[PDB]
Amino acid sequence: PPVHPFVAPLSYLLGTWRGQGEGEYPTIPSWRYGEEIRFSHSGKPVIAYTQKTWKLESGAPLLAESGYFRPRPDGSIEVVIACSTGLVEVQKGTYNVDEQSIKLKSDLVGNASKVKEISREFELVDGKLSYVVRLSTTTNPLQPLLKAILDKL
Amino acid sequence: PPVHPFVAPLSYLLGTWRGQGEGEYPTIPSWRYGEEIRFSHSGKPVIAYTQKTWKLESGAPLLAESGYFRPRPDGSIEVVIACSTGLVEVQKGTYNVDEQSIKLKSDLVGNASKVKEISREFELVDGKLSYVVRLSTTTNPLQPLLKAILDKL
Repeated sequence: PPVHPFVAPLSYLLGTWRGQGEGEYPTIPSWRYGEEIRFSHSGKPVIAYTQKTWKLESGAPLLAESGYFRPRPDGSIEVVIACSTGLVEVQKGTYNVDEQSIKLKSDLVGNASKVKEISREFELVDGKLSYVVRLSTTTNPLQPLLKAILDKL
Repeated sequence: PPVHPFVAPLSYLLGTWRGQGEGEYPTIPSWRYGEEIRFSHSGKPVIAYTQKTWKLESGAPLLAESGYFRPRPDGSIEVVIACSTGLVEVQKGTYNVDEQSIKLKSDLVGNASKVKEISREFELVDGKLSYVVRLSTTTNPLQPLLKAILDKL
């Protein structure tokens, strides 16, 4: 199907991406992971998102998440994500065509009592997809949790 | 990877399913759809769920959803789902090994102001996957919305 007009400004996402990331948080010693993301569509004003992570040495699976990105022509966007850990997120924010960036903050995090907010920010940098995930908890204000850079396949 | 012990009681789900369903609700004239569901895993105590629907005549895409099922050996289960419409669900309930059934009700429905609760109930019937989705809204109590039967491929 053709790309819906509302998806076309984010057409640079469409495809599969692979790279690696790092996590760290005040309670949690640093760790690294491999990551794959696929963005796809079926002609609707929605981009399907699917993601998985693995251990770098072995390729052993770690976690997975999936959901849907819903951009609108005013530059607004909402994103819904379900995670293999048992959390859900409703993310809302904006995308910027000139910067090839997407900036999201949670309206809601479901099923995760200690986690309060999650933000997710993407940027295309020299054709690579970079992001930062930030997380707050009851006692820790919003701050970096995950960062990754992925090459387009 | 081997099937995790917590997933093994639900191993009958694993695979791809295709069939058809029907929707109806007091505000909403009946409609029909084709449906495909895949359940998969990667050796963790989680089953990945992915679903799509289409128009019966043409195969034109309708909607999609995806998420994760997390069964536990006490018979409890939680399910998280993100939908292409922009909703999320946290579903909790039980599974019954003798009946090959799964009964879920939402703890949370996110990003959908009029929708209050969703329940989802699955049953294996003569090797086919059947479900019923029920929905409440502010003014309509919980009642059937969707029902479908799918054959295992």
